[PDB]
Formats: sequence, structure tokens, C-alpha cells
Amino acid sequence: ECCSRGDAEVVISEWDQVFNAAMAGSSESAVGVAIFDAFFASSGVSPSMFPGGGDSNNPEFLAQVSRVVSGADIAINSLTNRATCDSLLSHLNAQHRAISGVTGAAVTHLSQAISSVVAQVLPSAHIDAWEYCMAYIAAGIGAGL
Amino acid sequence: ECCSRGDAEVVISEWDQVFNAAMAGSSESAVGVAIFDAFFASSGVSPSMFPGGGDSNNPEFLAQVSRVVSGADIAINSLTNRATCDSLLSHLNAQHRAISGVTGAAVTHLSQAISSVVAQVLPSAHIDAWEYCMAYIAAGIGAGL
Amino acid sequence: ECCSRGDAEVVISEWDQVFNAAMAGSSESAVGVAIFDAFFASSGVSPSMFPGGGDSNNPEFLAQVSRVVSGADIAINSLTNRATCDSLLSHLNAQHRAISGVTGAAVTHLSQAISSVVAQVLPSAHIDAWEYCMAYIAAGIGAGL
Amino acid sequence: VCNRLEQILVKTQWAQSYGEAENRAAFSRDLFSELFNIQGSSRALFSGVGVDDMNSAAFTAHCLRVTGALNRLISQLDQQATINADLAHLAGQHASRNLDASNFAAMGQAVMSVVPTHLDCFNQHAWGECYERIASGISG
Amino acid sequence: VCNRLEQILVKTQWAQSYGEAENRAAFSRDLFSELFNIQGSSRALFSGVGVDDMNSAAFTAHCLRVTGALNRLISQLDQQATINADLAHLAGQHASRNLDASNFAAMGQAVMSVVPTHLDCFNQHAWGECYERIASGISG
Amino acid sequence: VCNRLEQILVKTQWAQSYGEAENRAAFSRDLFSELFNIQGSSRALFSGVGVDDMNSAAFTAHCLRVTGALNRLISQLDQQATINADLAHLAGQHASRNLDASNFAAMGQAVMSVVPTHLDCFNQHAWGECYERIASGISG
Amino acid sequence: DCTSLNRLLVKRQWAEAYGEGTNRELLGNRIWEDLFANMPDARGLFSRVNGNDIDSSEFQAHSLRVLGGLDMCVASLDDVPVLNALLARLNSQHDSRGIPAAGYPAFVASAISAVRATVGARSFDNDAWNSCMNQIVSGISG
Amino acid sequence: DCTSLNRLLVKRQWAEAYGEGTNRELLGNRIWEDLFANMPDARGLFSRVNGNDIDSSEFQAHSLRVLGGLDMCVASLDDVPVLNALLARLNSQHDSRGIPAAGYPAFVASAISAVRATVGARSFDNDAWNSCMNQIVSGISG
Amino acid sequence: SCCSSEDRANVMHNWDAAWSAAYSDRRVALAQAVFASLFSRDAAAQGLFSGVSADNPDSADFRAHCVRVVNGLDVAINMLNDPAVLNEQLAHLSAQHQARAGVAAAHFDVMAEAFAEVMPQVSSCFSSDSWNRCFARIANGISAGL
Amino acid sequence: SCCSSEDRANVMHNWDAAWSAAYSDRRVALAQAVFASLFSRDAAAQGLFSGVSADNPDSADFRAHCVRVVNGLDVAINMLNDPAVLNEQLAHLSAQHQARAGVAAAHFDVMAEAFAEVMPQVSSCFSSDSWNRCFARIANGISAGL
Ligand code: HEM
Ligand code: HEM
Ligand code: HEM
Ligand code: HEM
Ligand code: HEM
Ligand code: HEM
Ligand code: HEM
Ligand code: HEM
Ligand code: HEM
Ligand code: HEM
Repeated sequence: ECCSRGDAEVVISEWDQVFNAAMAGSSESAVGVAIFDAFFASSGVSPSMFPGGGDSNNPEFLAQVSRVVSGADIAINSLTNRATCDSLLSHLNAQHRAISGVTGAAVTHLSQAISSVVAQVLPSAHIDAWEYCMAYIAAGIGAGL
Repeated sequence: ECCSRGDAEVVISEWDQVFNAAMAGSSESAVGVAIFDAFFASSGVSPSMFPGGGDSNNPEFLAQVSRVVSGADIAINSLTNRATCDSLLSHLNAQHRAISGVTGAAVTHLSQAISSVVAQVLPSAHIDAWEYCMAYIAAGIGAGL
Repeated sequence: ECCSRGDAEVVISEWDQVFNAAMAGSSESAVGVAIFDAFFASSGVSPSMFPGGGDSNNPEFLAQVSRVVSGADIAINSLTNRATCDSLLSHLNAQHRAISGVTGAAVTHLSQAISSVVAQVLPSAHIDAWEYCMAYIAAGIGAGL
Repeated sequence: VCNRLEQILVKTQWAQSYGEAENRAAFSRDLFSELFNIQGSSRALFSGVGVDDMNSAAFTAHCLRVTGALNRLISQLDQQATINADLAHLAGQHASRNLDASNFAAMGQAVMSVVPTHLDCFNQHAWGECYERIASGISG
Repeated sequence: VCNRLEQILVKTQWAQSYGEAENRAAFSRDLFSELFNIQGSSRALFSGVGVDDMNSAAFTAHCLRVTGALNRLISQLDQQATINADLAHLAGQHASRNLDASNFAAMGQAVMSVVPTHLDCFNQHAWGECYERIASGISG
Repeated sequence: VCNRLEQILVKTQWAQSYGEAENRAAFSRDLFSELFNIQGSSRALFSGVGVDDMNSAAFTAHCLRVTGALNRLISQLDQQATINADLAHLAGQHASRNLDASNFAAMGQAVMSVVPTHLDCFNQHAWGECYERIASGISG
Repeated sequence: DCTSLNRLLVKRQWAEAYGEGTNRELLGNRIWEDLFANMPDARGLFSRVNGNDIDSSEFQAHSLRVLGGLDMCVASLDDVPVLNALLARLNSQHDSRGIPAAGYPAFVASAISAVRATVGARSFDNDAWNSCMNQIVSGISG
Repeated sequence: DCTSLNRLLVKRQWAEAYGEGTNRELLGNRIWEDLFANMPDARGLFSRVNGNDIDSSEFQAHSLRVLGGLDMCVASLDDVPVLNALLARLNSQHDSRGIPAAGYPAFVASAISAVRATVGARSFDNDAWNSCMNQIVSGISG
Repeated sequence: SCCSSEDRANVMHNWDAAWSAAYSDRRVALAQAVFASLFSRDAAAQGLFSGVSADNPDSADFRAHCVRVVNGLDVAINMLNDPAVLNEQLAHLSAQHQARAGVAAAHFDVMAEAFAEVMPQVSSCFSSDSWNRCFARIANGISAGL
Repeated sequence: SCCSSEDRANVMHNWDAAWSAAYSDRRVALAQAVFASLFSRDAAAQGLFSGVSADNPDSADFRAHCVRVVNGLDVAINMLNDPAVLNEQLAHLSAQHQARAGVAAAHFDVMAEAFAEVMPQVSSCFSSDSWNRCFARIANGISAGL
């Protein structure tokens, strides 16, 4: 139920839709910063906490953004296979456990930011399934945080 | 690996083969007692422990045999779906935990008895896959016994 | 007519048959020398005319044999496409024109040797089509010789 | 009740539906689905086996034991002494749970609303006669 | 090394193989499969991520992060400042593990033995040039 | 260079691509297509065989002799004395044409950019090792 | 000898073997063409149902009839009492014919042979078939 | 006799013949059902691997093993030295059994027969097969 | 009255089900039921089977006789597509009943309606018409000259 | 540890390629390489094969032994789908090694990693896991009771 085979399939579809054969491999950054900006707004978190403390034009923060969108992509594209997704998420979990300043309440903020931006870019976005799944991913990463 | 999708498929096949459209629904008993006799021999267990204490011609023991072959069938036919198989097995586990005289070392004896008899009746029997799976089923039932 | 689409197809088939997925890439030599021996016999030509003058166990003559069977294979596998086959043959022609000791009457001898050996190895050999085509190939190589 | 001949029809038709069926887990789950839809008062009667979610491994495990039991009985319909014993075993496995006569009567409606759909032929009576034979055995 | 144009071929061809591919988990696992088969000495170098069983959820999780990283880099090939930073991040994530130059050189052989099979066209050089660009970045 | 085992992989994979292939004329022409696209300086190096038009019977004739030679060598990889001789023959057939070491190095890139696409499996190294073995033989 | 489990395997395989409609003829001839081969001197016992022209209606009926009886025995293998009675009748139906002792052994070899070709030698249990095929003949020939 | 070209044809056909997995059993039985027919007196030599129940695991292993050896010889036909050594071992593995002289001839007939049915008599070169099958037996029986 | 092609196929189906080539236990249930009525509607008929423990249906001696009949009918039902052969069989089966002092044509009508009563209870969606059309085709052959 | 169905199929494929049923020249290259390491990582082991010109790998006497092994493994690998039979074979192969003073269980582990090193060099896209899973299944049977 909670983010089932179909939900995931659509998510992975619409996600690979925002990153189709024309967009992906060009501006994951434009999408990425958009994510963060939306993140900072909701989470309230201090941008002065990531590489280069935000600054959309900071070589470090960019690389940082890239690595975030990537992680998200790795997890999303694996929602169909539960077993391995849990692993992927736990790994992420561990990485954040080791970062003083990551609250479970925020992980979901960042997770909801992805969904929201996806919808902005992809109007078709099944905002119901996305949250259903991004909820799952937000649980694995911020598990216990 | 240990009793994988394919193994199970073949098992469930060959089992539904011993119980095809001609045999099943007639002499699960003939097969059933055969199982027990082979059980008693290996396990050494006392037949004077089941309903009617063996006695192949005991109305009680028969019903008993039937219920055993049935359980085995329920579990076998569910090897493809792990999640629900574990449940089925745990239930069996519980039932045996509540029976002073069931050793894990014996559960496998009974489990290996099924495989063996299957092979006798169905010469084709993939005795490698059967043991691979009957091992799994023998673990769930005699878990902790 | 003279070695038509079908003939060629069968030739190329039966040839790729003598050199299937088991034989080819192992003993083109065994076949090759067999060719020559059969050649020398019919043509009467002096084996003491090729690299290492025959001597089935001569590193030079072997390489030589290989290069002959190869040429034959290149031409055969191109009988379906006339245009390019003519080219391939003319090239061969030129190469032999520059070798004092190659008579058109012999070229066909070598060509008929291939067919014959093919039949020995591949009993199925359509000895009618083979000669029909090997005739064509023998004309291009020994053209004017 | 379930005579020598009415046992035939049934046994063959159960094989034809339950046997031929794709994945029993669905067939099994489908069965209880009806039982609930024709008698909601019972859905909670399985508060143990995780009925809250019928697609659960927990619940499906239960449905199988039943369609499994339902199966280990039909094949024993000809064996009076044997099936009587088995039925006794079962009837008593239902002692604890407060079951009225409407539940079993509902069960039969569930079983007989599922089975026919999977067949080309299905004998109304013959089935009821035997479900009775079984139902009784599992209660009194 | 990986110039403006050699970056094109590569980016498109990675999309054509890794992108078009069926289930990355297989493509990813397949990659490490080679790395081991062309340099067994490394198979144990991943004793952490449950290499004992490559079909494990544990191990597959790892392969994905790599084909994932491998992906988050190729798309950044045009962004000098950005990819340099990322590469720095990665190179340092490999500091702990004792990696020689044969490992990376093996990795490239692994990556370039997998990719071509999934394409109709594949530029040998252009790829090596860029794998280099990446390999270096992730070590020195 | 091209050891007993690396010869296996290669021989089988050449059969799997060149052998299984549809019409060698295309496979052959395709090969030289790359050689030119990865080293245009060579396209004119075949001014004799009518390179002006690669679809010509004239040019295709040439590509075949090469993929043909390339074939008559791989099968002889196990025969040291034999292939050495053949290679000698070839190397000397290339004496006249002014060939540098970048040409052969380009040839290998051409051969190894074509082959993998036609396979499910392709060993990077093993191939290079053997192309080397051949390349050397045909020059020095 | 013919253990219960054998009877199981024998009942099953014979089911598969015993075709449907005229497919039984397929099996039928199979066992006959064999019997009449290894033992040509046996075709004479069927001069009435025309053992000479195996493909004729006479013998085809006959052939089919035989498989019929042989199917009862198999189907009855579980219930010894009825089987005895079945074998008794059969026995009295061969009591007249001057059937050679070495006839039944041959027939059994041909049958067990036919069934095998029919169900495929997928690990054909010769011991089970023979052990049981013999239990049958015993009551008929004796 | 077994000319190089024969070895070629023999290697090739045997390749095609020598099936894969349990298909070899197909061929296996083929040569056995024959041998044990024309020469029933030969089934006794295999009382250990259960020559009586050809379809049993014992004999099936055995059967398969035989095809194994027979595949080495064929595969080794080009290299005489290794072949000799291969035949030597085989020979010492039959040195004990009281195998009748007229056994190998029979076996060879059954094999050459099996392969033929298997690869189809598409102009089957009996001379090549016999000429070579004999070169083999020679080292084993003698 | 003509047991057509669509009829035999249809009957062979009815008889395909409700039948077990593996176990005789069912063949007997069917037979017994057939005899049940047969006698029940012709006490006098039961006498013809004194040669079998008819007095005790549930007796080996008898159930054995059931198998023979049930088998004989099944053997004929399967020839239903190969007329030429069937004739030989019915001819045969016929002579066997002639060899039985008593059993006369009429009797096959009681036996006819006997099966006609039991079948619908053993085979699902049984098609009476086709069975009546073909059961005759067969019975007529056995009762012929009887 | 269980050599599954998908495993044997996968292994039979690996071994399908890198194999020639026509010429033994390759079977030998494979074998030799296997032995190469085997001894290279257990000089003492090489002694067990004094009965074969091990001292001279490139010798008929030896290459002949290679064929036997390479063949024996191929014979077992093909039974991998028919367990019952395989057992008989491994059982057999087993007794043959017992008949060899020396060779003990351990040795099969060196032989294990020996193949594990050579295969990836002979068969393309070789799947180690499946080979390790099944190579055991086989080896265990031969080294059993040894
Ligand atoms: C939706 C859930 C999230 C995703 C997809 C995600 C994923 C990632 C990934 C893949 C990395 C790079 C791994 C590495 O460091 O090697 C990372 C690092 C990091 N994340 Fe997250 N993250 C999430 C939520 C958050 C939140 C809510 C915070 C806290 C405000 C946060 C702060 C950081 C920081 C500070 C780093 C380390 C930057 C560095 O490399 O120095 N993350 N995250
Ligand atoms: C392969 C594993 C086994 C299977 C398939 C199995 C399954 C079952 C099933 C389905 C029942 C009936 C459930 C019920 O009581 O309501 C049962 C009951 C029972 N089992 Fe097992 N069992 C296994 C092994 C064993 C062993 C090894 C023993 C001990 C020697 C044993 C002894 C019993 C006894 C005594 C009962 C209760 C009989 C009664 O109803 O009074 N079981 N088992
Ligand atoms: C059926 C027609 C023939 C085929 C397939 C054929 C093909 C070839 C090929 C492909 C080569 C190697 C090209 C090279 O030298 O670079 C060659 C060379 C040669 N051929 Fe032929 N040939 C044929 C007939 C003959 C005949 C009848 C003779 C004369 C008796 C002959 C004697 C030679 C000699 C002496 C060489 C040069 C050997 C060397 O490399 O020094 N060929 N031929
Ligand atoms: C005649 C049809 C029925 C059959 C064959 C049947 C079968 C079964 C079986 C085999 C079990 C599991 C026992 C075990 O292995 O521990 C079970 C349990 C149970 N049955 Fe039935 N049953 C029938 C009728 C009913 C009816 C009519 C109801 C009520 C609507 C009912 C209520 C229950 C309940 C509540 C349990 C206990 C499961 C739990 O909550 O733990 N059953 N039944
Ligand atoms: C240029 C290609 C490579 C890329 C893009 C890459 C990618 C990665 C990534 C993304 C991780 C996981 C880091 C994390 O999120 O915590 C990782 C870990 C690791 N990598 Fe690499 N890598 C490369 C080269 C190599 C090579 C050549 C080797 C050795 C053969 C290697 C050895 C390792 C090991 C041992 C780990 C640690 C995993 C563990 O055991 O916990 N990597 N790599
Ligand atoms: C290792 C791979 C190579 C093989 C197997 C090969 C094969 C051949 C063969 C068989 C011929 C025809 C000879 C004849 O039959 O007369 C040929 C000719 C020729 N090859 Fe190569 N060759 C190789 C490398 C190269 C390279 C690297 C180049 C340059 C880019 C080159 C340049 C030429 C030229 C220019 C000719 C003469 C054709 C003409 O213009 O008339 N080859 N080669
Ligand atoms: C166990 C195997 C056998 C079975 C099931 C069997 C059964 C039968 C059956 C069903 C009949 C027809 C009885 C009737 O309606 O009167 C029959 C007749 C006959 N059987 Fe057998 N039989 C078997 C083996 C043999 C053997 C071993 C022989 C001799 C080679 C043999 C020779 C005959 C002959 C001569 C007849 C009479 C032909 C006629 O109808 O005129 N039977 N058998
Ligand atoms: C050229 C054809 C033949 C080949 C390739 C061959 C090869 C073999 C092989 C591979 C073995 C197993 C050796 C071992 O592992 O100990 C064997 C055993 C045996 N062979 Fe042959 N054989 C051939 C012909 C024959 C003939 C002509 C006979 C006699 C009719 C025969 C009778 C036996 C016997 C009796 C055994 C021993 C059975 C046992 O394992 O107990 N073989 N043969
Ligand atoms: C059309 C349906 C019938 C078929 C196919 C059939 C079948 C058979 C067969 C196969 C036998 C055993 C042959 C033997 O060993 O002699 C038999 C015996 C016999 N039948 Fe029929 N029969 C049919 C109808 C009838 C009817 C209508 C009657 C009279 C009421 C009858 C009277 C008998 C008697 C008296 C015996 C001998 C009893 C004994 O001594 O065992 N049959 N029949
Ligand atoms: C699992 C892999 C192996 C297989 C399938 C295999 C195969 C064979 C075969 C088929 C033979 C020839 C049978 C005969 O004629 O006696 C043989 C002989 C032999 N094997 Fe193995 N073997 C294996 C592993 C080993 C190991 C691990 C050792 C010890 C290091 C070993 C020691 C020997 C020895 C000493 C001989 C006899 C040498 C001679 O005198 O010719 N084998 N093996």
C-alpha cells in the first residue's frame, strides 16, 4: 500500500520523465538548486550548513547539490525492488547520522521538496504517489535522526 | 540461492506432479503412510506418538497423516512467495512448539522423508532442489525446537 | 544461371558448413593441406613452387596454405554480391599474374580441389553448384593466365 | 448427506476451480473476501490473523490453511471414518471462537459464490449437500 | 584530457547504455562482475559491502552508488569547477581503502568492457580519455 | 603477449561478432569507417583501393581482405611458427605504404570499437593484448 | 515386490500411457508389433481375431479389449480382493487357448516396453512395472 | 585408414551427435538399447552399474561416462600421442572385466549406429566412422 | 436417433470427466448406482447376476463385475469414433450376452434408463440427448441378436 | 552455498563457451592453466601426479591426464540438471580419488581456487558466484569420504 509497485513505477516514470532524453545530463543543477531553495524555505534549515553554504554559484555547493539529486535518483530508481532499496537508504541514514544537524523532521522536508519541484517542472506529477514514496525514502534516510 | 525461485518452481511442479490430474484426490494416504514409515525408520521416533500411534489402518492416524501431507502441500505451493511462506511455517512452528517430543533434528527427518518418497513415486524428482527447499521448510517448522 | 543466387547461397552455406561453429578456427590446415595434396595430384604442379615447397610441416608452407584457404573463403562468402566478387577476384588475378608458373588450366585444378575436398569432408556437398561457382572463381583468378 | 455420487461432481469441480486456479493465495484470499462481504460481522472474527489487511502475508497464510483444509477434506469425502476424524479435529479447532450457525451458513455462501465462477459447469445442490456434510462436521 | 567533444560522445553513449538499459541493478552488478574477473585481487577489496554474494541487496546497493556516481560525474564533465569538486569529494572517499593504480586501471577496463556491448556505436578513445579524467580525479 | 588463454576469449568473441555477423561486407566496411573517423589522416592512405567511395565494389573488396586477414590470423594465434610466418608475409605487404605507429594504434581502436558492439561479452584487455601481438607482427 | 508406492507409480504412468480414443491403438500396436516380433510363433494364437493383420478391425477390437482388461488390473491394483476376481475371469478366458508358458513373460516385456516408449523413459521404473506386471500375469497364466 | 579428413568428418559429426546435458542420454540409450539387443549376452558385464535397468541412475551415470571417454578419443583423434595414452587408460579399465572379443565390434556397430540416427543419415560416412572407431577400440580391447 | 459426430465427441467428453483411469473406486460407484436402479426397477433382472454376488453389491465378487461393465462401456465409448472397430467390439460384447441364458433385448432398456439416471450425478453439464443417442448406438449392438 | 537452478544453467553456459567438443587442444590449455596454479600454490600437491608426467606439463602423458579431468568435470557439469545421476558420478569420481594415496579433502580447495582463477580467462562474462556455488556441489561429492 504505502508506495506500492505501481506508485513506485509511476514515480520512477515521472522522475525519469523530469530527467528524460533531452533534459537529464544538462541541468540537474537548475533542478537541484530549485530543490534546495524550496528546502531552505520549508525546513527553515540554515543554508550555511552545506558545502559552500548555499551560494547557488559556489563550485562546492553545486557538486554538493549534484550529489544530493544523485542520491535521490539512486533511491527512486530502486523503489520497485524493496530489499535493495532498504540497503541504499540505510547507507544514506548512516551518512547523515554522522552529521550533527540532520533532524528526521527535516529529512522529510528535503524529501517533500523534491516532490514539489518535480511537480512544478512536470505538471503531470502524480503528487499523491510521489509523497507516498518520498515518505518511504524520507523514513530510511532520517531513520532515528 | 538456498531454494530459489526456480528450485521452488520445480519442486512445486514435481510435487503437483506426484499429485497431478489423476492421482491427487485418491491416495494421499498411500503416499502419506509411505512418508511416515520412511519417517519412523530414519527419525527413529516412536510411531506411538501420533493419533492412533501409527497403525496405517487407524481412522485417527489416517486423518493425522492427511493433515500432515496437507500442511506440507500448503507450504510447498507457497515457496515462490517468501513473505507468506514464512508466516505459514511460523504457524506450523508454534503448533509443534506446543508438542513435547518434536526435535528440530526430527523435523528435518520428516521433511527429508517427503522428498525421498516423492522421488520414489516420481523418479524424475529433482532431489537436489527438493532438499534445498525441504531444508527451508524444515527450518521454519522446527525453528528453535 | 552459371552459379546463381541460390547456387552461391548453398555453396556459402555448405562452405560455412565445413567451417561451422566447432571446426572453423582449429584445423583449416588439415583441410588446407588436404586441398593441396589433392591439387598437386591433379594439377601435377610441383609442390616445390610454394613457400617451403609443400612439406605439410613447414611453418612457411602452412602460413601459405592458410593464406590460400583464406582467399578462397573471402571469395566464396562474396558470391552473392557479384560486383564486389569481381573486384576480389581481379585482385587475386593480379597477384598471380605476377607469379611465373600459374596457368589458367591449373587455377581451375586448385579450384576443383577445394570443391572435391569440401565434398569429402561434407558428404552433403552440392557438387553440382560448387563446380558451377568454383568455376566462376577459377575464371576470375586465372583470368588471362 | 454428501452421497457417493454428489461427492464425485464436487471433488472434480473443486479440482477444476481450486486445482486449475492460478495462485491459490488469490483464490484463497478471494474466498474470505466474500465471507466478509456477505457477513461483515465476521471480518472482525479473525482479529488474530491480521485481517486488518487481507493482502498481508499474515492473513494470506490463514486463507491458505482453510482452502487447504477445505481441500484435505473434499479428497477424504469418500473415507467416512477418516474425514469424520479430521472433521472432529477441525470442529474442535473452532471451539474457542464463538461461531454461530450463520457464520458457517455464510461460509458456504462464500465458497459457493467463488467456485462456480471458475468453472464451465457447477452443480448447485451436490455442492451444498457436501459443504453441509463438512460444515456440520466442523461444529455439530 | 576529456575535451569538449570527447565529452559529447561519452555522455550520449552512457545515456544510450546505462540510460536505455533495463534494470541498473543488473547493469551495475554486471560492471563489478567484470572488475573482479579482470582483477580478482580486488573482489576482497569490497569485503565490507557484502561482496561474498553479489546478488545480495547489500552488494547491489553498492554497485548502484557507483554506476550512480559514475553517472553524476559524466553529466558534470562540462562543468570543470563542479566536477573537480565532486571528484575531490570522491577521491577522498577512497582514501581509507588501499587502492593502487592497477585497480583504477582495472575499473576502466571493467567499465569499457560493459558499455560497448549495450551500444550500436562506441568510441574507444573518447571513453578512455574521460574515464582517465575521472579516474585521476578520484585518486591523484 | 597474447597468451594461451587470452587467445581463447578473443577467438571465440571474434567468431561471435565477425562470424555471427550478417554481411561481412558491411562489418568490414564499418571497420574502416571507424579507422577513418578516429584518424582521418589515414583515409587518404588508401587512395589506391578507391577510398573516395567506401560503398564501391573496389573498396569493399579491400575491407574484406583485411577482416579476412584479421580472421586468418586469429585462428592461427595458437600456431606460433605459422602465424609468425603469416604475420611476416603481411608486415612486408605493408612495407611500401608509409605507416607510422599511430596508424596501427588507430587500427586497434577501430577494431575494438566495432567488435564489442556485436557481442554480449567482450574482454577489453585480452583483445588489446592480441591485437598487439598481431599489430607488432605486421610492422616490427 | 509390487510395493504400494509401485502401484502408485504404475497407476500414474499407465494413466499417461493409456491414451484416449484411437491413441490407445498407438500403444496397442506398439506392444503387439513387438510381441509378434520377438515371438512370431505367438501370432497363431490369434488366428480368430486375425492376429495376422494387426491393423484389421477384428484384431484392433481385440487389441483394444486387451488394453481394457490390463487397465482394470492397474486401476484395481490397490484393492487386492477385486483384482483377484478380475484376474480369475481373465485367467478363465485364457484357460482354453493353447497359450505357451513363455507367452506371458513375452507379453509383459512388450507391454512394459510399450508403456515406456509411450510415457517416455523419464527414469521409467522397470522394477515397479515388472514387479506389478508380474503380480498380474500370475493370476491369468499360472 | 582413418584419414585426417575422416577424423575431421568424425570430429564434426560426433560434435553434432554428442548432445548437451541429458540429450546425451538420448544418444546414450540409443547405443545401449541396440548393443543389448543384438547381443543380450552382453548385459551381464554391467551387473554392477545395473546394466539390467538402463534407465537407472547407476547405468545412466555409466552410460554418460562411456560417452565421455568416447568424446576424448574423438577430440584427441588429431594428436596420436595423447590418444594412445587415453586408450591405454581405457584399456586398463576394461582389462579386468571378462569382456568378450566380439563385444567391441558390437559396441562400435551400435555407436556408429546411434550417431547416425542422431546426426541423420545425411550421407553418413560409414567408412570414416568405422575406419576411426576401429582405430579407437584397438587400443582398448586389443 | 443417429449418434452424430458432435454427439460422440460430446458424449466422450461427458464420460471423460466423472472418470478416473487411475483408480477403480469411482468406476464402481458409478456402476453400482447404475445397477442400483436397474434392479430397483426390475427385481427379476437381479437374478441374471446370480453369477456375481449381486445380493451383496458391496462385495468384491460384485464390484469386480462392475469394473468389467464400466470398462466395457468405456472401451466401446472410445471406439465411438472408429465405427469399423466398434462393430467388432459390440459384436463381441453381444455374443457374450447371448451366452447368458436370460438377458434379452428389453433388459437393455432398463439398463438404458439406469445409466440415464446415474450419469447426470457423476459428470457435470451432462448432455442427455447425445448420451441417449449414442448409448443406444452401443446398446443396440450388444442387444442385437439377443 | 546452494547451487540453484539459475546457477547450474548459468554455469553450464559459462562452460558451454570456452569449450570445444571438437578439439581437445583447448580443453588442455584450460586444464594446464588450472594445474599451473594448483601446484604453484601447493608444490607438495604436484607430487600426487607423479603417475603422470607432471614434471613436464607439455608432455603427452600429462596433457592426456588433463583431458580426463577437464572431461570428468564436463561430464559432471552436464549432469548438474539431473541430480540423481550426478550423485552416481561424483560417487564414482570419488572412489577413484580415494584409490589415490594422498589426495585429501583440502586439496580440492586448492583445485577449487585453481579453476576459480583460470575460468575468467577462458569464458567471457563468467559468473563467479554461480561457478563457486556449483563447483562446490561437484567437488564436495568427489572429496567426500576422502
Ligand atoms: C531527502 C533526503 C536527503 C537526501 C536525498 C540526501 C542525500 C545525501 C547524499 C547522497 C550526500 C552525499 C554523500 C557524501 O557525503 O559522501 C549527502 C550529504 C550531506 N547531507 Fe544529505 N540528504 C538528504 C537530507 C539532508 C538534510 C535534511 C540535511 C540537513 C539539513 C542534509 C545535509 C547533508 C550534509 C551537511 C551532507 C554532507 C556534505 C559534505 O559532503 O560535506 N541532508 N546527503
Ligand atoms: C516436516 C515437518 C512437519 C510437517 C509437515 C508437520 C505438520 C503438521 C500439521 C499440519 C499438523 C496438524 C495441525 C493440528 O494439530 O491442528 C501437525 C500436528 C502434529 N505433528 Fe507435525 N509436522 C511435521 C513434523 C513433525 C515431527 C518431526 C513430529 C514429532 C515426532 C510431529 C508430530 C506432530 C504431532 C504429535 C501432532 C499433533 C497430532 C494431533 O492432532 O493430536 N510433527 N503437524
Ligand atoms: C583456386 C585458385 C587459387 C587461390 C584461392 C589462390 C589464392 C592465393 C592467395 C590468397 C595468395 C596469397 C596472397 C599473397 O601472396 O599476398 C596466393 C599466393 C600464391 N599463389 Fe595462389 N591461389 C590459387 C591458385 C594458384 C595456383 C594454381 C598456383 C600455381 C601453381 C598458385 C601459386 C601461388 C604462389 C606461388 C603464391 C605466392 C606465395 C608467396 O607468398 O610467396 N596459386 N594465392
Ligand atoms: C467449513 C469451513 C471451514 C474450514 C474448512 C475452516 C478451516 C480452518 C482452519 C484449517 C483453520 C486454522 C487452524 C490451524 O491450523 O490452527 C481455521 C481457523 C479459524 N477459523 Fe475456520 N474453517 C471453516 C469454517 C469457519 C467459519 C464459518 C468461521 C467464521 C466465519 C471460521 C472461523 C475461524 C477462526 C476465527 C479461526 C482462528 C484463526 C485465528 O483467529 O487465529 N471458520 N479454520
Ligand atoms: C572511477 C571509478 C569509481 C567511482 C565513480 C567509484 C564510486 C564509489 C562510490 C560512489 C562509493 C560509495 C561511497 C559512499 O557513498 O559512501 C565507493 C566506495 C568504494 N570504492 Fe569506489 N569508485 C571508483 C573507483 C574505485 C576503484 C577502482 C576501486 C577498487 C577496485 C574502488 C574501491 C571502493 C571501495 C573499496 C569502496 C568502499 C565500499 C566499502 O567497502 O564500504 N573504487 N566508490
Ligand atoms: C593489424 C591490422 C591489419 C591487417 C590484418 C591488415 C590487412 C591487410 C591486407 C590483407 C591487405 C591486402 C594485401 C593484399 O592481399 O595485397 C592490406 C593492405 C593495405 N593495408 Fe593493411 N592491415 C592491417 C594494418 C594496417 C594499418 C594500421 C594501415 C593504415 C592505417 C594499413 C594500410 C594498408 C594499405 C594502405 C594497404 C594497401 C592497399 C592499397 O592501397 O592498395 N594496414 N592490409
Ligand atoms: C497380462 C496381460 C494380458 C491381458 C490383460 C489379457 C487380456 C485379454 C482380454 C481382455 C481378452 C479378451 C477376453 C474376452 O472378451 O473373451 C484376451 C483374449 C486373448 N488373449 Fe489375452 N491378455 C493378456 C496376455 C496374453 C498372453 C500372454 C497371450 C498369449 C500370447 C494372450 C492371448 C490371448 C488370446 C489367444 C485371446 C483370445 C483371442 C480371441 O478373442 O479369440 N493374452 N486377453
Ligand atoms: C570404444 C568404446 C568404449 C568406450 C569409449 C568405453 C569407455 C568406458 C568408460 C569411460 C568406462 C568407465 C571407466 C571407469 O571410470 O572406471 C567404461 C567401463 C566399462 N566398460 Fe567400456 N567403453 C567402450 C566399449 C566397451 C565394450 C565393447 C564393452 C563390452 C560390451 C564395455 C564394457 C565396460 C564395462 C563392463 C565397464 C565397467 C562397468 C563398471 O563401471 O562397473 N566397454 N568403459
Ligand atoms: C450396454 C450395456 C452393457 C455392457 C457394455 C455390458 C458389459 C458386460 C461385460 C463387459 C461383461 C463381462 C464379460 C464376461 O466376462 O462374460 C458382462 C457380463 C454380463 N452381463 Fe452385461 N453389459 C451391458 C448390459 C447388460 C444388460 C442389459 C444385462 C441384463 C440385465 C446384462 C447381463 C450380463 C450378465 C448376466 C453378465 C454375466 C454376469 C457374470 O456371470 O459375471 N448386461 N456385461
Ligand atoms: C573436482 C575436481 C576433480 C575432478 C573432476 C577430477 C578428475 C579426475 C579424473 C576423471 C581422473 C582420472 C580417473 C582415473 O583414470 O583414475 C582423475 C585422476 C586423479 N586425480 Fe582427480 N579430479 C579432481 C580433483 C582432484 C584433486 C583436488 C586432486 C589432488 C590434488 C586430484 C588427484 C588425482 C590424482 C592423483 C589422479 C591420478 C593421476 C594418475 O595417476 O593419472 N584430483 N581425476
